[PDB]
Order: sequence, then C-alpha cells, then structure tokens
Amino acid sequence: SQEVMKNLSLNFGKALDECKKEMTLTDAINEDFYNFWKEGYEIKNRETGCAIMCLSTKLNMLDPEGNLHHGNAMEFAKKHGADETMAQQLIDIVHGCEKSTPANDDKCIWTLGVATCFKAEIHKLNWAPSMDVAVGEILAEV
Repeated sequence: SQEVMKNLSLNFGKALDECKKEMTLTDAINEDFYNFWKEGYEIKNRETGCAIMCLSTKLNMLDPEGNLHHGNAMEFAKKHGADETMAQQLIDIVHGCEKSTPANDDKCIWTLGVATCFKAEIHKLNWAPSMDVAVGEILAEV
C-alpha cells in the first residue's frame, strides 16, 4: 500500500490536537509523528507515546488492556482499500514488537518502544523510501 497508509490519516493527526488539549502536551510531537526517518534512533521525546496511545484509545485500535486489536485495526486499513497483506503485516509487526518490548512503569514509554519499532519495520520492509509527508502538514518548513 504505502499511499493508503499515509492517506488513511483523515483524523489520525487531526485528533493529535485534542489529545494535546486533554493531556496539555507540547507541540514538538508534531515533528515526532512527521516521518521518523533515521536508521535506528528511539527519539528522546516521551509524550509522543502518550499522544499515540490516546489516539489508539479514541480509535478503539486497542483492546481495553492495551494489546492491539487485529480486526479493529484492520477496519481502519480497509477504509481506503489497503493491501490485505500490508494491513496484516502492520498488525503482525505489533505482535513482534510487543514480543521484544518488555514492560514499563509508564504506558507511554511502553507504547513508544512498539511505536518506534513499527516505523522501523516499515523502513526495513522498504515501505518508506524517500516520499516524506507521511503524517503531518506543510506550514512553512523552517
């Protein structure tokens, strides 16, 4: 897919600003979501996983424990007509990252390992080459 995955961001970072209201977050997570890039750098920012998990909560992407929900996540991918295999990989990547990612005292940090491992898998999968503008907007790049 690749495009469908960017494109499906109808509300995906629209609602960042609601979570940024609700949790009084700062506005640099707007960079953190905007194409992870790098090769293997877990960004130092931590409030990002809080915003991520807030979105995943509102989007019913997770079970009420915090494991991801395969079919509920799949329904988000089906919206534009993703690839069946890409949609299933982006689920299995969770099942892989969580298998490595131990535990943490803070569910934002718990998420962030998995959250970064997701963008890592997409990178080594050769599904994020040089396209840029994946989640975000262009509002005087400076």
